[PDB]
Amino acid sequence: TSELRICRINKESGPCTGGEELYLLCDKVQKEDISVRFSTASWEGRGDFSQADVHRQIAIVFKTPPYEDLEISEPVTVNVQLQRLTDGECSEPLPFTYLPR
Amino acid sequence: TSELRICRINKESGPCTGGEELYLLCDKVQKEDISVRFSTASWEGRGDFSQADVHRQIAIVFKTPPYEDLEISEPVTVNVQLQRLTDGECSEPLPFTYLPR
Repeated sequence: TSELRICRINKESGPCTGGEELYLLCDKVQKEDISVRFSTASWEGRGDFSQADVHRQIAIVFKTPPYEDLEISEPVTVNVQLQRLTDGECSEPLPFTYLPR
Repeated sequence: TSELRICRINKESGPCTGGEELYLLCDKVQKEDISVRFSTASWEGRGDFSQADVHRQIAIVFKTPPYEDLEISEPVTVNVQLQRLTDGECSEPLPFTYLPR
């Protein structure tokens, strides 16, 4: 089906032990009629999650802005947050650290 | 504001050069009245993106299932896809590779 589409899995590697919590982004699905399946030609495994683990989210794709100082010899972790244009009200900050060249 | 909340940034590091495309997950926002802001006490930068870069998405949080063989000496990349319970129709596969212990 084309209706079901996974956009991505936050991580692409993990221990063969499993039990590792991850998240995947995808298109519309029904939390009551959906499941995740790991598999190979002769093996199949299922992701462990409930309906409460299926969240409606907004995703913003953007290119980072160059940092003020391009000659930094050490990492600089700055703030990143959403900000409304109209009233300029920001969200809580989330860290992102710029790396030297 | 508590209305605006970022759940996460796919990456937490990048070159100070900027221009690096990333994506961030967050709660409800208005694509016409929203913006991303990078900053420090005395500096501010803006994420580069348009309305077409704000997507409504579903995110599923789940724990990976242990792989069949826990004694693998080399990485095994298997398939991962959504599958409907009712009609068992799967989505295209996305790779995920199990790592040895």
